[PDB]
Amino acid sequence: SHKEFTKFCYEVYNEIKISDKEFKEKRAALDTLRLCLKRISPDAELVAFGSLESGLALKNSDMDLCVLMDSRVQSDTIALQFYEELIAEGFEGKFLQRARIPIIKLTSDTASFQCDIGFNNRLAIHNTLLLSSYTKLDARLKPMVLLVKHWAKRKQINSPYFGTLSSYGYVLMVLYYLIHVIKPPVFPNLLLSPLKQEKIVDGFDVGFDDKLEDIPPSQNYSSLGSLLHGFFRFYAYKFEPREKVVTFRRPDGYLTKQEKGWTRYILAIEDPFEISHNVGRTVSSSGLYRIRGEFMAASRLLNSRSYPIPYDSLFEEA
Ligand SMILES: Nc1ncnc2c1ncn2[C@@H]1O[C@H](COP(=O)(O)OP(=O)(O)OP(=O)(O)O)C[C@H]1O
Ligand SMILES: [Mg+2]
Repeated sequence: SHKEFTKFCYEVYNEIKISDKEFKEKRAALDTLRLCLKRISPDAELVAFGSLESGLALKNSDMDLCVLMDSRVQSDTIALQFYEELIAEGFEGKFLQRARIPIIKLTSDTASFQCDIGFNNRLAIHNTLLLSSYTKLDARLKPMVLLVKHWAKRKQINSPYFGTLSSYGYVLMVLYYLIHVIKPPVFPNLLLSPLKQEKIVDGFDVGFDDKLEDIPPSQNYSSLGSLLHGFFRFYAYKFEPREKVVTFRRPDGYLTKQEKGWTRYILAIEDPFEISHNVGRTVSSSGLYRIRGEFMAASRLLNSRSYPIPYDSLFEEA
């Protein structure tokens, strides 16, 4: 059904997606950051990943960048040189190193410009390649993702530091639903494709079928509204968070926490490429309770027999 909800979903979609204005400003910011990188290292290369790159950006979007360079170069050395140029060129931020990983976090621009810079973070590039490819495979993914991220933020269930889930996690929960749950599938599993060639980067297989022009279109013709209602329905009522693991490495999407050795693991989502990383590791016990509760409320709302049926409340701050 869901005809007026679809129309509603597209209306909200258009108000929340990054404007061309902002996209173009972010892209100018990246060009500026590249010239600073040139000035101190000619061979190093500054790449974008996540939201802006994959086209899943809300308004007021943060920026995820990665410096690529020769692995035989010490990454802290050029990281500090790059940091020193950024201060000098007028950006404000922090230089930190977590374990062996040097990071630059920019916060302003002498209001707020917010942008992270990783060094040789080759795996994030691939994570974004996968999601970029899926975005190009079916036009319904992008608005679906943006609405789910919008909903998660309004429900205070999108805070990794406070026991809930990252946006990337929610994206994977969407993809997982569209690949291994909905029937017919909205997408195939590009990682398990017969056509997939292996590609090892930093010890993980990041290969997937990227011959995108060869794939038959989805045989699922559900409106954006049905998909969304399906998605909320599945995580509210059907998915089992204590036993099961969100995965992209099984043909049938079945994976138990025990096989994986994942008895923190209150919510378990196996990264598609870094399969040793639980994307939902930040999820606390109280976090998960609020996440499920919101999933259920979303379902209850979209079932509602009332008139007027208040779809707006889907995005009211909980
Ligand atoms: N929890 C995580 N574990 C491993 N990698 C992550 C995690 N969160 C983010 N990343 C990496 O950074 C990329 C996107 O990060 P993130 O900002 O959470 O999502 P997003 O697409 O930017 O949504 P936003 O609009 O930024 O909230 C994807 C992945 O390579
Ligand atoms: Mg981001």
